Amino acid sequence: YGDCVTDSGVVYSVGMQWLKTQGNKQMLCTCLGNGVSCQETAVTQTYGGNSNGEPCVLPFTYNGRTFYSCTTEGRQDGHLWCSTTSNYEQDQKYSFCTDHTVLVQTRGGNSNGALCHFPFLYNNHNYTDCTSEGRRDNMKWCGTTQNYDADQKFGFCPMAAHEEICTTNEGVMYRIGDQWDKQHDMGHMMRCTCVGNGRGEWTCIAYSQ
Ligand SMILES: *[C@@H]1O[C@H](CO)[C@@H](O)[C@H](O)[C@H]1NC(C)=O
Repeated sequence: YGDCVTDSGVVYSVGMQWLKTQGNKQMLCTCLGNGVSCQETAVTQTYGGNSNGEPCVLPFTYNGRTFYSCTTEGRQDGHLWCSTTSNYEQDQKYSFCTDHTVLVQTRGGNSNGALCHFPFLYNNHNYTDCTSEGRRDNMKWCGTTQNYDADQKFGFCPMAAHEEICTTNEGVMYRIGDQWDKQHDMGHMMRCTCVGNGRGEWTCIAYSQ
């Protein structure tokens, strides 16, 4: 009885959830505190729209905000929808959603990539979406348990592909396609490119001496 420990050695608190991939299927794993339980995840059905059924692209940005699942935002009739690109302004295609399943995989923080738990409780308030509250930074984060005040387990919410970020070792933030360069006498030179791939990924080229 206690927190879960994956085969890989990763550690999840009781009541946390994460995503595991078994074969061609995506599983939703929960820590029972008695063990674990994984269940196939549902794929949100898309229909109609100007995409004509094109699958969601999550997260995506609309109206200068980031959405981690379908929304009724901007709809008068309360339909659920999702853009079919990470950037709904540049491009402008969307489609309708049948269900409102919400799975937000975090990165960084102290929750080993658990899902956002909604709602989570911070400063005695229940949040049904990621937030920047308490952050001078303005990065979006979610509680990975139902109560942050008590548990204090958090993660960083995703960013639309086009808005992804790579952070330098010293901490500076770069966007996709940006290049980071370090020069050490030319004897050693290294250039890195911010690819992101959801994981703030760098791909680098270096020479030796
Ligand atoms: C937050 O949600 C939890 C769910 O268990 C509930 O117990 C609590 O009353 C809620 N607090 C607020 C601010 O509504």
